Amino acid sequence: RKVLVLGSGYISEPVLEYLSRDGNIEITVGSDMKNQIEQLGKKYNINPVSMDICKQEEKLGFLVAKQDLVISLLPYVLHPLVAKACITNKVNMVTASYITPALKELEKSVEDAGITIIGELGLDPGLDHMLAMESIDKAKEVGATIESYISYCGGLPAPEHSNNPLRYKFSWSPVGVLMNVMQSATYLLDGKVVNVAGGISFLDAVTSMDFFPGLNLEGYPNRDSTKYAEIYGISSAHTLLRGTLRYKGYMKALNGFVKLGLINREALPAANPLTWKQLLCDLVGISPSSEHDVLKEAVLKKLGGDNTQLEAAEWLGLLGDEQVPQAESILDALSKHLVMKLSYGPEEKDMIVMRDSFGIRHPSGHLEHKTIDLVAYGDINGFSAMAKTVGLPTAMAAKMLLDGEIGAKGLMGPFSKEIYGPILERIKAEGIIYTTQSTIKP
Amino acid sequence: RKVLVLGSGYISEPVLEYLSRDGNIEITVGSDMKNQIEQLGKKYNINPVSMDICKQEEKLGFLVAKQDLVISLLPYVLHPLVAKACITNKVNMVTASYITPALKELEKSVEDAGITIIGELGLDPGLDHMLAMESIDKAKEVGATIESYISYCGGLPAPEHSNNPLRYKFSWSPVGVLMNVMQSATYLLDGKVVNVAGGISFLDAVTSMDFFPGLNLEGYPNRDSTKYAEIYGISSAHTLLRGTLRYKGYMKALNGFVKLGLINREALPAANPLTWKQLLCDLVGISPSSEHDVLKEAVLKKLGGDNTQLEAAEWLGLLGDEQVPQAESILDALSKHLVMKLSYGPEEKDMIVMRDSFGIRHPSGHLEHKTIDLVAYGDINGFSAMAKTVGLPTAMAAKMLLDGEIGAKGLMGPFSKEIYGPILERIKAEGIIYTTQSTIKP
Repeated sequence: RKVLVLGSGYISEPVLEYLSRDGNIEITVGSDMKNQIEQLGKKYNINPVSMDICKQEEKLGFLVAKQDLVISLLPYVLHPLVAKACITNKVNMVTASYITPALKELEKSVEDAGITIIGELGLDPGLDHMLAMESIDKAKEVGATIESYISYCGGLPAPEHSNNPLRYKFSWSPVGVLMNVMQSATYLLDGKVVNVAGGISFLDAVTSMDFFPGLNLEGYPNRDSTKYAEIYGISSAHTLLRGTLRYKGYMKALNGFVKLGLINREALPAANPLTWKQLLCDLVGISPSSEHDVLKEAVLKKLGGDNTQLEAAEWLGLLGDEQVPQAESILDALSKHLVMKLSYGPEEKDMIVMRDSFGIRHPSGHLEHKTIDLVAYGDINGFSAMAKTVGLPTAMAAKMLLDGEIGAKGLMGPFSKEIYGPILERIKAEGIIYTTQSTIKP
Repeated sequence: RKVLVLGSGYISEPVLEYLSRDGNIEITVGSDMKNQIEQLGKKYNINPVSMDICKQEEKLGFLVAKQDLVISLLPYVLHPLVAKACITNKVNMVTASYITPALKELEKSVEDAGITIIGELGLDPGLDHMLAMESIDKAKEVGATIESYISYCGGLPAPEHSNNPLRYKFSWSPVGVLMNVMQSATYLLDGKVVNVAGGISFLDAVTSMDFFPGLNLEGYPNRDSTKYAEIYGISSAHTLLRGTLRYKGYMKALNGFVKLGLINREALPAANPLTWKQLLCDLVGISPSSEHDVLKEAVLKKLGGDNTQLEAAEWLGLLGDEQVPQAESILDALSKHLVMKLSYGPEEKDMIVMRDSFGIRHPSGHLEHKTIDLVAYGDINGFSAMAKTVGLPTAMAAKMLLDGEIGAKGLMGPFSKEIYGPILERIKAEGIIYTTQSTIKP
């Protein structure tokens, strides 16, 4: 009846809410942010502690030893430090993020210590693993094999808040999503490995997504889908694809930012402070002059007469006299500015959409086409759909370890029926429902 | 502390829920349906009564006299019978429907009796009156006049349940909505009166609605918009238009039903019972024969090679061996069949969308363009968005009469600030929020 929550950020609130329901558990919180933990301590009954992880490893060892379990909501680079302290004191751990190559090396030490460390919980990774292995295990129960697996996913505003140039509102820092456009995408399709080129030409891979006629969606592939054959155990499959969902026009607007030279890690140009109008003059080539002058230069740079991309920049105030926020690069300067202009208000709803699609070959010979829809909306006077889908799987898994339901030991994901079965059933009560459909056509 | 709710239908549940919160009020229910009032009596504490209105007018007079207020949730043709009983016994009334020409004749008798009768509450009519007069009164507070008023509105499935040929699910009987396609539409636009022809050519008036880029909507005008100049007191306006919202493809599918000859009140054709395949053979002209034969005849009748309309009929089972439900006409037979195929399940969400747009001329000379968005989703384990928007205004208005907030007397709508102000503020807490925006551009 004692837990440590390392991290006082976005995901912490729904985790603290779920754990402090019965009343028996005693929650401790450790963080860098002094302002966050005070505001967080007002809402929920917790023991506040202030500490850095990589500098104050001495007190972490003593603090972890007092607890029954340790929940890590920190950046994924810092998990080996938290994992090392857990194996020494013989305490269980749960994580809401990737099991990195660095964390994988400890697996021998974690098994010898005789403790449980559950990684890759949340939305992605997390629910995508659980929904996949539910259907795959159901197929293997009747001797069937997987031929295809297509999975698109996506967090975005509720339709009523989609009227802006990007059709988007940022939950956290845009640096991650903006840099994904420059990266490559790899997947398997009808036997052949397909490579997609990132950067300026990545817009060519964007396709229309019409499974909901009322919802105007687009889609494109993720970083890597070929690694999931080994993870789920479906190397017999001829198709393996994972994608992302957005409203139509999103990627064309980001394509406009790539043309102008805003998506890079070069430093900002050096009496009077720098403005956005002045920054775009430097990028195009002209001197800091009139607003109508740089307008003619900007539209010339943005392909032909692409007024849509020009008006998108004009709307955000990129051809304007506002001050550029201080940052270590041009990309970071844009990211801070987008958080200012396109963030969620107090009463505005977010939304999660997910679409799985399986091609199952039964031993009879026929082909089953199975599809799963998961949809969830944010609450007005409550938690967001993104906060719930990332927070609740990690929180539910922690309660299962304390109550003693998960018997397995070592380092692992949520791939076993012991883990995913109980979690998928409990998220229905929290307002995360998923429907299933199935048809046959050899 | 005593109320009679005449009607045990769709709207009754949220009305009974709202009124029985404090506990002081005693609710009585009168209805034709014996099964409904038993099931309704299980959930909420009520006094059940069974009676017909036009046959048992004797007991209605005695029953109404016992109460402080009478809520009528019956068909609008029966309001003069309920109104006549109210004026005799000197009791207040509220209605969730139109104030008809028949009910308007009693206005002299209602004023002499010295009681309040509030009509035209709900969604439409109801909230449309309240949202209109809120903005119009705010304009007249600063000496401004109304030049334009455009109002589109619409109840429909949540985007995730829009994957069917009509992109729709019916809350009640389709007879009303199907017959609106055959009727005309009239409105004012830039000084000139516009008439729109109903029936086969009504599809030409359908336009794209792009105020939410994420939501794929279409729109078309309502029956009559010219009567609203006198109601709101905006005869100076050069534009008056009210429309309906649907997902794209809805009206093209209904256009297909008009071509085949399904939208009419002719009787059904007369050992073996009638099937849908046999009915479409009679309508096209051929004899009851093979399925592929009538398929070639049906596509020939549906304009050129319109496979979309053909597949829509095939999906619903109109070229199939299912039995036709018993009804007094072909339109009624279709309506019953659509309720069977396209109704809401237990866990499926509905949705309400509304969009007002004002052109306000200030005495300075400038033009203010004001817009109001109202959006609401149905609850999973609760009431639908349609049930809430129709039920709660009538229920809230009833509580204001009992508590003694509405001082005005006679027959009236919800046009006064005394009525609409308190209701618009209280619906926010129930999950019906509306945002406002305003810009200037002479």
